[PDB]
Amino acid sequence: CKFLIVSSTAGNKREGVLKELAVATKVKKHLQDDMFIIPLAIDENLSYDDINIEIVRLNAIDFKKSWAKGLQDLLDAFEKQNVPKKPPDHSKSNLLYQQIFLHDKQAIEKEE
Amino acid sequence: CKFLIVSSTAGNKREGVLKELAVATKVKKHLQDDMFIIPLAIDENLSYDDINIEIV
Amino acid sequence: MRNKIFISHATPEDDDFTRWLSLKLIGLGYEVWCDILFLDKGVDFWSTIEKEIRENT
Amino acid sequence: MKELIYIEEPSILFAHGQKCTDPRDGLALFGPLNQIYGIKSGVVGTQKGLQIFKSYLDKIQKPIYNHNNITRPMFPGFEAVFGCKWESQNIVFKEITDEEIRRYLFNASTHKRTYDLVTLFNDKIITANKNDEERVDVWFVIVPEEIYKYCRPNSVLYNYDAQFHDQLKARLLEHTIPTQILRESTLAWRDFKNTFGAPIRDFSKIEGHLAWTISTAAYYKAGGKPWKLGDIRPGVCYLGLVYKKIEKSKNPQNACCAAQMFLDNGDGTVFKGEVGPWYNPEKGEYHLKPKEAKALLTQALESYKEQNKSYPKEVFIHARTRFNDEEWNAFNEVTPKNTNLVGVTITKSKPLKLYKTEGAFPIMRGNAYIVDEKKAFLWTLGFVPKLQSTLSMEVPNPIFIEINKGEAEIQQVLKDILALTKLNYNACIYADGEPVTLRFANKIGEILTASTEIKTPPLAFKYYI
Repeated sequence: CKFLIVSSTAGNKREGVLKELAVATKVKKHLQDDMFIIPLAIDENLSYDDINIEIVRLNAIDFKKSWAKGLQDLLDAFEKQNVPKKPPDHSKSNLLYQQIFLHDKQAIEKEE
Repeated sequence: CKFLIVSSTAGNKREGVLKELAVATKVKKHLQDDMFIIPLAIDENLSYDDINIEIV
Repeated sequence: MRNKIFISHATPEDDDFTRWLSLKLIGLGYEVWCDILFLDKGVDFWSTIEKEIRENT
Repeated sequence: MKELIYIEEPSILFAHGQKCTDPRDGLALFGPLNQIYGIKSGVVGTQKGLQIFKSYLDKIQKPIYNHNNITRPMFPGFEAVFGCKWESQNIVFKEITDEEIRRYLFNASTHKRTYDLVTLFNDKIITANKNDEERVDVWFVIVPEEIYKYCRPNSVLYNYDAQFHDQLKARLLEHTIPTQILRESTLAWRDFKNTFGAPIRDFSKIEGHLAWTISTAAYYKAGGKPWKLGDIRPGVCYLGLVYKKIEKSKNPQNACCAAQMFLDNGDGTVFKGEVGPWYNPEKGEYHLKPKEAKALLTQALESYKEQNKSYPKEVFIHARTRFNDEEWNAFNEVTPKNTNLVGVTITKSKPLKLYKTEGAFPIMRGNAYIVDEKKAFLWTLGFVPKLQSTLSMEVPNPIFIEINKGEAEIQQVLKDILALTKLNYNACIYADGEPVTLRFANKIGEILTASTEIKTPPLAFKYYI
């Protein structure tokens, strides 16, 4: 429903992110919605004029000097763009966090 | 060295020419050259008011 | 149908007065458009600027 | 043939009732249990310290990285990790003239220099918060490096203590002001080098830990609770009892005991144990005479009644010395018949270095070695897989525990002190060897022993760490 592209220093020259941006541009042209792509800028060292072109037209979101207000404006832009949602629950987040990020960092049951 | 943009009727709505114009403005404020962009007026039905912002 | 109120300013060198004026006119009962409030980040600007200027301002 | 039983890694609660095991990652993912509306920083020091603190605070505002997030996680910004706002504006600053520093420098004995400088900072803070209308939740004392270096207790060109922050918090204890002293070289290491031309206070890779510790200390001293313990039974009270002795010359040290208390949350309610001129320093066996023992027990029971309204069903006592019979007999009859009293001794001097056959890895943290029903071992130090590194250094050394009196499950107190080891607040490390009731014990004893002139210390924790 919404596309989020990170316009990082290394996120504007890799082939994969540019190809994903190209197919995102194609599907946003098919869907005829300009709010499909929401760019994300996180590095101050990358100037505004050095980004790839699909980030030039859209105003890239603010995530550089702080993250809390950036997440807040992303959230309120989302709910003002009327994205369907579920009630908040961190239990799914907790389950995912225990699922992926604790796959090689846990004690095992072996004899030592 | 110089940017030439056709400011026709099809040169306004089309996304690619607008994108090239935007990065032309970026490189013209990079190079401190106000003469970097040379607009080209082809269509007669298009006046000087209905062009896009970066051409006015 | 053109009733929008357009405010142009040097972002962000005059953000405070623009914000206060936009809030005051939108609480007074005027549909006021400004770059800070309605043009939130993540939105294309210049096409929307043109459409508001030539359509609703 | 004995084995080593396993105790599961204890869990700490977080925002929205979420359960994790790491405080840094849990804070970065969920945040504090209770929110505060905002803090206002106050600073005392030179204008150089002021700009250094401002630079470090705006650096903290930015998301800063480290080498890798496996051991030392990145800082996502104070606002994104705590939900509170930190700004470089509305900050109250008080300047100290360096000419006064020069005037105080040429004194003969450094002790009176320490006294006058400490009192100058103290009454500067008192004047600052007694006139300024702007509330200051936490005062940041930016001490200069050369003051910490050239005015050391043995630096070469009685109840008052030669340590700077000891006397600072001791004489600031009587006005309920949460302060935190910041060494200048800690947050000005960029321009600080040694004689060779290198930063001896180097954080070229590790400054994320500094940001984490400073941020969590600032949030804790503000009033908000960063994290608490997961499971606490209805009627269990922990009593981490201090048994640290000072060497207070011919003044009778006797027993400078204090006590920490955890009852339902991470809230510590420290009530001042008596100085107790009985048993002069020739008799330093920490044998509490019955009147002070019952007074301390009454203090603990009254605090539990004030915070819980219900009588506790079991009292957990943590200390580090052996317990004699008469002290426990005094501890018994005051307690009601329904409750239970048990005492645990924690020590480090017992040597037990468990080595590894293959590879170069230490003992995984959480192993428990049981010798008898009374005596047991707990490996609170060593490798932990959530960190993918060892918290200990070289070879970890365990803490020898031993229940003296009362009937209780040994694995119960093992897992309970394991949970108690996770509640460190001054430093945002994963865990420490000694439990936090014993970790705070020595420092709060040093705080209380630096000012005899007080009589009712506040029982909070912001004015101590």
